[PDB]
Amino acid sequence: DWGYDDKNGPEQWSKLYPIANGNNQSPVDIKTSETKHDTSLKPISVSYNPATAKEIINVGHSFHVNFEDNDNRSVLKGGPFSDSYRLFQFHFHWGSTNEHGSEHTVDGVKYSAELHVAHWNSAKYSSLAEAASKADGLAVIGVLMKVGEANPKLQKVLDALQAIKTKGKRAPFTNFDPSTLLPSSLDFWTYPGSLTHPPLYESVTWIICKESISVSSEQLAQFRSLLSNVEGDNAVPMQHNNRPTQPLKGRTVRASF
Ligand SMILES: CCNC(=O)Nc1ccc(S(N)(=O)=O)cc1
Ligand SMILES: [Zn+2]
Repeated sequence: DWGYDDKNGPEQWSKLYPIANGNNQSPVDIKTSETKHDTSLKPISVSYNPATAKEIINVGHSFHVNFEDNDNRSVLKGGPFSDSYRLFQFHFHWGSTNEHGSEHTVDGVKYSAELHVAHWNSAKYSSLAEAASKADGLAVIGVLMKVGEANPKLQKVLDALQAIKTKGKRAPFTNFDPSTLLPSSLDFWTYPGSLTHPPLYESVTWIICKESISVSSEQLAQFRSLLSNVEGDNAVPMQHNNRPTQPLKGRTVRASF
C-alpha cells in the first residue's frame, strides 16, 4: 500500500495517515546551536542477551531483525527514561546513493544510512501492540552511518541477506547482541517523536547518538540489492527507504553532553 515510490511515498503518506502532518513527526534535523543540555539526563544503559535474537524478515520496503520480547533479558534503561524498555527489533534505512540515506540529519548534514534499535515500554504495557500507539510506548536508538571503511560488526547481518532476497522471506537469526553495532560513546540527543513510516504513531522517544559508525560503499550496495518484489516477479531493488526531515513544531532537542 504505502512505500517510498513517487506514488506511495513520504510526500503522499498524509492522504491515508493524516498524523504525517502532526506536531511530533520524525525524523528531524538536529541544529546543534538550538539543543538544550539537560543535567538530569542519565547515561544510556543497554543490556542485551544474544539468545533473544529471533528472525530476519524481508518486509518489502526494508528488512527487520526481530528479538524475542517475552521477558526483560534485553533492555534499555537510563537516558531520559524512568521505565525499562524491552528490545524488539533493529533495522536500517539507506538512500539511492551514498550522498543521502540517513533519516535524521545533524546541522543539515545527510549521512549514508541509519541504524534503528527499537524497544517498547514493558514497565507500563503488556505488548508491543499495546505500546506502539502510546506517547511513552516506544524508544528507538538511532545511529548515523558515515560512508567510509567497511564495518566488520555488520557481517552476520549482511551474510543473512542472501536467504531473504525477496519480499516475505524470513529466516532464523540467532545468537546476536546488537549493542555490538553501537558507537563507543553513547553521548546522545533526545526528542519526542514518531515512527518514521506508516503508521507514523507519535509514540517514540528518540535517542540519537552523537558518534557515527562506519559503513562501506559496498555494504550499502548489499542493502540496495535486496528486492521489494515477491519471488518470481520482475526484480525491483530496494533503492531507498529514508523519510525526509520534518518540522520540529516547537519541540526541544535535548543533549546529554
Ligand atoms: C509498530 C511496528 N513497528 C515495527 O515493527 N518496527 C518499527 C518500524 C519503524 C520504526 S522507526 N523507523 O524506528 O520509526 C521502529 C520500529
Ligand atoms: Zn527505522
